[PDB]
Amino acid sequence: SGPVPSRARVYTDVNTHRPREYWDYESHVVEWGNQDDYQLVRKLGRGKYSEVFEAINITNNEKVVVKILKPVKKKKIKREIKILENLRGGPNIITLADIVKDPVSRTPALVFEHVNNTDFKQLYQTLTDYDIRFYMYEILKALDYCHSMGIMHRDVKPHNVMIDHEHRKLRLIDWGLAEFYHPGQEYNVRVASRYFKGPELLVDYQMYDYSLDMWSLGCMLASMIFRKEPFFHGHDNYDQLVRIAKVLGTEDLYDYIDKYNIELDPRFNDILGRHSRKRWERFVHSENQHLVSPEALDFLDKLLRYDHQSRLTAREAMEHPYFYTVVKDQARMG
Ligand SMILES: Nc1ncnc2c1ncn2[C@@H]1O[C@H](COP(=O)(O)OP(=O)(O)NP(=O)(O)O)[C@@H](O)[C@H]1O
Ligand SMILES: [Mg+2]
Ligand SMILES: [Mg+2]
Repeated sequence: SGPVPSRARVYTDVNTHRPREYWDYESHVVEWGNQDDYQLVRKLGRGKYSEVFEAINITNNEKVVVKILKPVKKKKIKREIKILENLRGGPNIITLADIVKDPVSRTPALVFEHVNNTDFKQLYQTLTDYDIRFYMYEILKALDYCHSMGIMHRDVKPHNVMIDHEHRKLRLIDWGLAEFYHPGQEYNVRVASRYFKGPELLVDYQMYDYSLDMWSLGCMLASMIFRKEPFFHGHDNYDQLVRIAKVLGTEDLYDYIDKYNIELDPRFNDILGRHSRKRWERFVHSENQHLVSPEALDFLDKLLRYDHQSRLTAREAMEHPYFYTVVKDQARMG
């Protein structure tokens, strides 16, 4: 028994049909900006390989964000930078504004546009139905774009989407788990926040593709419209799968594993239990129903599918009726 291989059903050969230089972020030598253009104002936080600061560009007094990076692999730094430069100018993609190295210690930093994003509280109490379609659409543009440019984000979640609500401004950020898609390649399933990990990662199927981001996006949509964050709340990776099977049900779980000849850690077998597929309706209540509509559920239903080959692509999703009034507004004359 070997597992059945898989390929992206869209954008499969984007990197195949581009010069090596496009995807070979190791060959890339780096051209460095000037670290003395930037003053740190305040630490915004520490992640696994970095700390992020709010800063000011001193030559022009603009706020920027500076992500200072570990002695990490030089590979990780170069990957993020290459992906960042390849995608710059793309819609709702965060602009890498500059790259700087401390010339003595040689420790790298990335300098990003600043986004004055609304507190992930306060949005919660004010987003309307129209707001969600709109922002879901803007996310889809970024995700179609990067997918078309051969890149999986691999860390789609609400904290990696910056929204400046007073400006109706959205940016997809943290490109540090992001990677080039090459068909047939096996990837690390250690990616994405737990709550946004697709089933393919939870069953340790390594040949996955852009569809992963559409799962994570689905989880986001669910949490926005049901106002439950996160929507699937497992307490570890094992328990994450179970949270999924509890809603989508075990029958399609096992048909999925069956189809790819996947075979599970036997422990999973005892804790998975047996679960009916639930109706989306079950999660709709008085407090969330103004954000719910049948097109919203039909839309969500087509994101949250066990089978990665079955999920809506980014561009199909932008085609869905759910976005009718959004696209209608965005025939923009300018
Ligand atoms: N462009 C930006 N504008 C404003 N705030 C930002 C920006 N980028 C990051 N932040 C803040 O800093 C946090 C972390 O940014 P991120 O790029 O995800 O760091 P990371 O450590 O690489 N990711 P993770 O590994 O998930 O912790 C965000 O949740 C924001 O509060
Ligand atoms: Mg992040
Ligand atoms: Mg990260």
